Amino acid sequence: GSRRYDSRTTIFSPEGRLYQVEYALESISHAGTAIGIMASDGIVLAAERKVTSTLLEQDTSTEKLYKLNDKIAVAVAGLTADAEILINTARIHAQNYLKTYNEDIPVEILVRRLSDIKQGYTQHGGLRPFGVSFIYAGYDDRYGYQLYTSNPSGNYTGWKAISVGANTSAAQTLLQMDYKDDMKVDDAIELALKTLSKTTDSSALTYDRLEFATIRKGANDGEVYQKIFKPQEIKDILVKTGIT
Amino acid sequence: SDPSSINGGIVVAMTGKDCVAIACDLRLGSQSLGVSNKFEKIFHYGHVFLGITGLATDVTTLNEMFRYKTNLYKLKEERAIEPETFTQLVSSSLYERRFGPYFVGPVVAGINSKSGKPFIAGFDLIGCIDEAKDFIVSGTASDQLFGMCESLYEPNLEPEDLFETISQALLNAADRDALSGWGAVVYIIKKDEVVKRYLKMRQD
Amino acid sequence: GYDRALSIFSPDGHIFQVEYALEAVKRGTCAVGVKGKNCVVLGCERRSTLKLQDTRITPSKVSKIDSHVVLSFSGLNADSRILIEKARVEAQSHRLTLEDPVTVEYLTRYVAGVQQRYTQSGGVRPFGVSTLIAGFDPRDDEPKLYQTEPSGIYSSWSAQTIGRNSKTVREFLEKNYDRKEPPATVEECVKLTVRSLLEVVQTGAKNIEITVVKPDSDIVALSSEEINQYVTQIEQEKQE
Amino acid sequence: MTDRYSFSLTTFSPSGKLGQIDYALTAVKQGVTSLGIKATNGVVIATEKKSSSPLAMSETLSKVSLLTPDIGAVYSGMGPDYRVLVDKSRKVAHTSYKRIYGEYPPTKLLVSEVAKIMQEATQSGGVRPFGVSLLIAGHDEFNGFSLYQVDPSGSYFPWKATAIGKGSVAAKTFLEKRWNDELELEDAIHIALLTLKESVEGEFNGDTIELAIIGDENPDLLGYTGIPTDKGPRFRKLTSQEINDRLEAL
Amino acid sequence: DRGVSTFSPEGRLFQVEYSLEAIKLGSTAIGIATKEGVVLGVEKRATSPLLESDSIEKIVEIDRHIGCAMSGLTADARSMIEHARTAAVTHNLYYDEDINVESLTQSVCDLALRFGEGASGEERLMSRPFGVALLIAGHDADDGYQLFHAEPSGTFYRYNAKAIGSGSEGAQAELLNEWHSSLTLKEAELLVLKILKQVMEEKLDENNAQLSCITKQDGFKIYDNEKTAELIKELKEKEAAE
Amino acid sequence: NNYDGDTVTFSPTGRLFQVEYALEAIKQGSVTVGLRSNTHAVLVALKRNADELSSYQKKIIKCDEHMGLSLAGLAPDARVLSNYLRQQCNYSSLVFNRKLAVERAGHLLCDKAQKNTQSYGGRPYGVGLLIIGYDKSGAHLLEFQPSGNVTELYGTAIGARSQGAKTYLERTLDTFIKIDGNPDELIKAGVEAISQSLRDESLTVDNLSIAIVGKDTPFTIYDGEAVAKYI
Amino acid sequence: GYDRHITIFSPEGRLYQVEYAFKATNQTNINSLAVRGKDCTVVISQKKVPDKLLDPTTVSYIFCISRTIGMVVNGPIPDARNAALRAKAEAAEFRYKYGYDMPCDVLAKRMANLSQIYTQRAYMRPLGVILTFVSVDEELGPSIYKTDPAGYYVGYKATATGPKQQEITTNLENHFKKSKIDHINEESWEKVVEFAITHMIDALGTEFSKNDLEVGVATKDKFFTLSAENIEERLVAIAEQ
Amino acid sequence: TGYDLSNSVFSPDGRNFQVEYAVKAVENGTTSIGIKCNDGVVFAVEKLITSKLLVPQKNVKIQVVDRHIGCVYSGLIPDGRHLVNRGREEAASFKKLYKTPIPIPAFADRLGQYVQAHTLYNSVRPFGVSTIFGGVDKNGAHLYMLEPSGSYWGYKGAATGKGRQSAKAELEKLVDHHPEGLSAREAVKQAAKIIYLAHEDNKEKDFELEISWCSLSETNGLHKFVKGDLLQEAIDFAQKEIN
Repeated sequence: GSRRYDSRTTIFSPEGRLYQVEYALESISHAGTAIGIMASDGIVLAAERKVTSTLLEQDTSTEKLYKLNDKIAVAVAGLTADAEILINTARIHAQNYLKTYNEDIPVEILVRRLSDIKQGYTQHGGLRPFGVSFIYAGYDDRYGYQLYTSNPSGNYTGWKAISVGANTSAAQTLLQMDYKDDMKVDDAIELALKTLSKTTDSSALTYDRLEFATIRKGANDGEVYQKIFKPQEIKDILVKTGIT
Repeated sequence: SDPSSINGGIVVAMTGKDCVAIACDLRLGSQSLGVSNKFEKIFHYGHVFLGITGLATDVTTLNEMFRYKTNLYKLKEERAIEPETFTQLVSSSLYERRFGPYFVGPVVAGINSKSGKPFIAGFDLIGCIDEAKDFIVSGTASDQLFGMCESLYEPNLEPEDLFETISQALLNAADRDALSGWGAVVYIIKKDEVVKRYLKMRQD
Repeated sequence: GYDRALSIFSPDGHIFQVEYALEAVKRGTCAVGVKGKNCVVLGCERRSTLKLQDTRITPSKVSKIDSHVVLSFSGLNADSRILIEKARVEAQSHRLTLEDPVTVEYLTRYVAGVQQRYTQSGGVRPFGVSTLIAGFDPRDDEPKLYQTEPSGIYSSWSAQTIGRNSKTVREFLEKNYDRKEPPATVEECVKLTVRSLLEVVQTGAKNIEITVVKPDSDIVALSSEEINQYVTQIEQEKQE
Repeated sequence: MTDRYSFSLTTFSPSGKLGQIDYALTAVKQGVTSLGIKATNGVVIATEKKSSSPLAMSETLSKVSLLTPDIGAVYSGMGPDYRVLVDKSRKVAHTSYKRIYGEYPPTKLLVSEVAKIMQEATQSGGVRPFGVSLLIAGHDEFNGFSLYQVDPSGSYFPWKATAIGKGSVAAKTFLEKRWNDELELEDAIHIALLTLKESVEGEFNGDTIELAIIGDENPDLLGYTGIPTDKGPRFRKLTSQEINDRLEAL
Repeated sequence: DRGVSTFSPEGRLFQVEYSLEAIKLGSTAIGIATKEGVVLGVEKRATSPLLESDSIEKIVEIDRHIGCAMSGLTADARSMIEHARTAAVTHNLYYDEDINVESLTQSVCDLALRFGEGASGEERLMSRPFGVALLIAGHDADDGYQLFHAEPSGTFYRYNAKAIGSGSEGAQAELLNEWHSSLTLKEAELLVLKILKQVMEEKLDENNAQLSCITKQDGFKIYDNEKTAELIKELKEKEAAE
Repeated sequence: NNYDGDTVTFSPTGRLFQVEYALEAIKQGSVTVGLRSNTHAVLVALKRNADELSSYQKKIIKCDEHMGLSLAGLAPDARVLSNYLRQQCNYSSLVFNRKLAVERAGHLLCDKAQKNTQSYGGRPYGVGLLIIGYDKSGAHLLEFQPSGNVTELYGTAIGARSQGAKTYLERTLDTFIKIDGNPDELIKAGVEAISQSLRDESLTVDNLSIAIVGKDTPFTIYDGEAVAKYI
Repeated sequence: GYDRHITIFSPEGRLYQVEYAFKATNQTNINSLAVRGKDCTVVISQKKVPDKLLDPTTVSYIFCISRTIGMVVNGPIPDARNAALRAKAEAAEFRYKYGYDMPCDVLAKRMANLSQIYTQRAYMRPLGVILTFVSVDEELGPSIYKTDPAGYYVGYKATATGPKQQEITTNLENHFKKSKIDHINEESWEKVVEFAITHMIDALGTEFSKNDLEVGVATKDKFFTLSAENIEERLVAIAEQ
Repeated sequence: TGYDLSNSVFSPDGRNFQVEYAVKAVENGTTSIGIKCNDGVVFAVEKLITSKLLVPQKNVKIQVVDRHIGCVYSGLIPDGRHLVNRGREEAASFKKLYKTPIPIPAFADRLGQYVQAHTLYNSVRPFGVSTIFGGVDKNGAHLYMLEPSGSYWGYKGAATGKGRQSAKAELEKLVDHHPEGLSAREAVKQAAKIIYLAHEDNKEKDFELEISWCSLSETNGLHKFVKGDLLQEAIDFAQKEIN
């Protein structure tokens, strides 16, 4: 009947590799670059927009930096439509954990669940996996500042700075060169843009092609303040570092 | 057994001139025996205030219920929910369990940001909207507040006069009731800031 | 529900989907287990290819299933966090019904079982994971060391290894391990795991992690300084 | 029976493209041109009603639709695929956001729910992606006037003005010259008619052009006059007679 | 790809012929049923020195009066034995007696047809048939000692002696001459042990073979490696006696 | 070919290869022959065994006290269609207190085989049955084919080299149908009938299996030393 | 290339399985016409009984979907029976949920959406029929809505379906550029049956017996078909003139 | 092509190749006919005798549905016996819900929809029979013929199977000679004659005749098998015409 049309996506190849996983990664190297630099007292998230025109509305726009709850944000690299389903079960799962324990969910648990959901899509069901990679940038009280990435495999690991999207080889080479561990949020701001000026496909880096975001311990009391920069604050930070 | 008189409590809310006030007593009983005086009935999401009286366990469930829905709301639309909308939300959530209801009587109070119009609303068990321009009451001594408030109230009080009225209204009705007392908390909501005052009342 | 038969026999008598799962275990990083007089030692290889990682919060390849059972794996890292989860759930389930802790054989058979089922269910591919599960039976001192495979076979070993280039490090163990008389102390057993893992690490001292499980619910991962100490002593033995 | 259509028809190809979705966008480039311009006090969206015969009446057929009382839509591509999407969208505004908040969704939230129907059409088993791109104009009180384009992959972007269809290349470059930020509603309409006159070879009059604005409020369609807390539709579709009037004043 | 229940032009089922090949990769098992009790012996096969040859499980008690030795993909066998052990215990709950070996074996071979695609998902449960064969020995009140060969064809024969696994056809030709009804239980024990010695690639010792029996009185006993070492010593002596 | 993938496909001439292949499976099996008169019905069956130590496989299944069948071909499929007839013989005896008529049992099998080759993901059954039985209207003998067709005959054979015994019975048709009242002679006509198909493997006293049911005879099976009278 | 065996976007953007379905329809050599009167809708359809054994009356292509929506189908007759059974069910279901008689618009839009579902799922072939619903609506007066195996539907002043439609289409275009109205004016509905038949005779080039036509008239309050005598009466009145 | 490998896949011609192959499975079967009498219907079937072993007149291939509809099919006997079996449930749930025996024009649609459903989905085979059914109800006689497309119509007379080219012509002679109406008693004689002539293609193997009829005047609207003296009188008319 319909035996013929099956792609049989989920079987191994003779080498021991999952075909659909290897492709999804290649697809993800076409999406605009995203970079995370973790410092002692905060996290920077800078992502290079894709699609731009003098006729595109930019100020209200939001295509790569999404907020999950109070203290955790992500950056998307890949199919923005596919990701929008994985962002909605992340929020739901977060508040469901707040409903049952009365604590902000630990960063380790909210990562581990979105990787099980990715893994479970290559295990069975014959569906093509999501084409997404996340940079989970989050803060709990247990370990302080954390970074995580996941891949359409499911596998996830922690990083002090990492790149996904285009020129991850080129961007990862620069980042190893300049990273240091005494860094502060304002040095990391400077490094994240310095890496994006060199890897950019643009003839010149410009404020209207950036999505920028910090999570600082800074801000009143002990509480943590997440700040997705306005389009206008990015023009100021871009003259401050003197790239323009 | 009365599913509402197990724990008691009373909540009262008043408008004034560009401000609102919502206040209650802090007792938590299990019929005769008094258990705790730390129990608060008033919670805030964003800048909207919700008082909930009745069966004590459904006060705790229905507070963590509404914190869930409004957090999700605040992440999508990127602004605290307004009081006018939030009132439809309370109502629809209750009626959703029409049969075997939550035994509660929520009260909304806040100031709508866009317009500056102060706003209060009341409820009952199933979930009808009591809309008033005066004052909303709720609880086991709701008969006593209705008569109390109506005599005192004068439309348009300034924020520091409103604080006197809603005190006399709540203090007298608690000592004429056998399920209220042990202090009281009164919030005064203005657009800029919120001022919370604990009351010294009798421990009989 | 998806129904297709992903696992069928081939004219030769093999399921191809099981043979390919084994190849997914060759690429994984090395895991080696050595059992001594009265302890087991699980040593894993870590990548140095990946650098600038945060070593604090990297998910180790040694997980604890219970208070006195450890499981390490080689192969697809994604697939293994499912097996680990079902093992833990099984470990507590069995403490409600029998009113006892799991014997180390009962936790092995149960993981092996979840692997077997997944090679005769329509719509599901096999796991790409071999595990090593070591521990101590409750109310006893002996070391038990078991290996499972993505086919579903399991069996007990004295010392084993899975993961990349496991033939070279198995050949080292086949002439070094004296099976009549276990390695003596705990330290000499750890020395044996570190020696065995240095044959294939292609340079690395901060790429070997050691976790030791002793009887009476003592699991302790060695710090970096303690592992560095055994590597320096082994470099003086070599030189002649 | 044992229907085995669970496996999706879309699979990742060895080149990092999602095959079915690429093709979908070819068929969207064959659809008829449509464009939208966002101004200070409104949006306009317009298209050409292709009448296949003189016997046919394209009056009964519509390429512009009401979704709520304040959110219209227009489209490029496959007729059928459009009509069933407008019916899911009308439904899901009500079941999943209007009952349970008492208010019509804000424009940027409806688009999110519509971007979720596209996703499920390309993820789930046994279906093919939709053959359309929507423009969704709308107004809500906190963000003002807004215009959105939705794709058959699921992605949506907010545009200052834009065109999709056959003459999309020639239309987008003519909009960048004539667009600025001061545009009122009256001037933007006149820039919308000029841009459609390039891409339309045949008839160009009020019986064959469909044009609809999200603009100022109307209390004349309100229908139950005598209540100050309501304000009535912001969407109003211009009739055939109105459209010929802005061609005398060309 | 050729279907799972597709018949070949020869008039067979593809998948069942293949699975018949997978039984000949397993390691050898041999059974000899006499009138004193059945004797099962397997070639265990230590795959390395490190391996603990004492965790190779290829003879399993199913109940007091039913033994079992298995060969093939021992992985697929964990599921057959669970079902048999249950079916045998159920009958003892339901009718308070032991089940004839012939009946228990009907139940094992009912799992082995349930492979396929179904029409709505019935009581199907595999993608492929079983890859393992059992030799089910036992003893029942009516018909003395029996010994069945349960195959993944779905059909069981009752044999007087059978040899399955890698060296089956060589062993089967040597049983065909040597079996008779004279065999006491000592003669039969030693006989299995000797035919295993011809087809085993390694030397015969107590760390790569295992014997067992089922007697009516003592029930089903798996022999300890120390008992077998006495019979290895009896074989060496009597073959060099000539 | 190309059309023999599934049973959902008619070929370009109309044939259903998957159904003609299932037919093949009966030519691999052993011969069995069935004949009947007006008073009694009889099955003579060649039991087949593997090597010497093997015991012979039972080819005769008792279905009830008045009905049974023999199989030829796939022994796992016979036990699935005889289980389904058992349930039907009870279902009649409990709800209508009525010995199930043989004519009806045939049309129930017909219907069950049809639904199983139309479904995608089924498989045709690969087994033939001779179903004998004695009901209210007398004796019957049915031949069941995996196609579905149920045919009522006086005699017939199925299996390997059946043609020898099928011929023999059409010459002797007038003589063995008039053997009324003598169960002993109807069995002897059937033993002869199966010796035409036999080429090698002379009959033994552990090789032959006979069933006889009739007017005055509940369904009985003769095995082992009970068939020394008819050789 | 499995794109000519199921409905997935071709490499080009087409849906070959749907483009094929249109050429399956035009094969019965039946030519259908539907024109509007002032207060009625006339539809005339060719009937072709091939062999004298088939009974004349049971052959038919006009179905009575409700009490006021008749539907003339063009295509192979099993798919028509399938499309007809389902449409009758919806005109009942409508009257049951909302308590008034399903307007024609609404029925045509319901079938359209039902057609779409079959070109979106991979496990049904599209229907092989063109459906033409005709009614005297309650609100909008005379109506015709013609629907396709894509899902497309649209209103019509007058329509023609079949292999030889090109002759009839261009004949109708000529008449409505002369008269400059959207509908045959003539007041009684017998004059509009006369008008329909005369344009069929011209287009196809062939005259009609009474066994070759089957005629259906929708006036407000009833839809009916005309018997062989009521057709004979029109035919003789056209020959007089 | 490849448009034939699976069912319900259109070709460029519009043909549905799987259904066209099904018509070839009908043409392989045995011959059957139906005469629409003036007041009833007559059914006739050619039952090939394959062997002398077959018992005579116990393998009757005419099946009744409810108690006033005769069905007789050609092609694959299993496919049909399942179509009839299903027809019996549809008719019994009509008489359950409206408490009146199902009209014959209605019973025709319900069987068509069930066939037709097996060319929508691509995972169930088309049916390999052509059914000729009918009977008597409140309106009178109806005769229908059903193909594997789902296409059915009324017929003055119908025929399917191998010998259908012969029989369509012979039937036609009896409709031109009697516009008045071939009366019910006369049609039992004629049925046998037509089957005996259409049997000249299959004249290799002897055959057996079986007639049944449903008639308003004769059996009061029921369905019975013509038998004994009346079946024997017909067989004699048929032997007299061919010789």
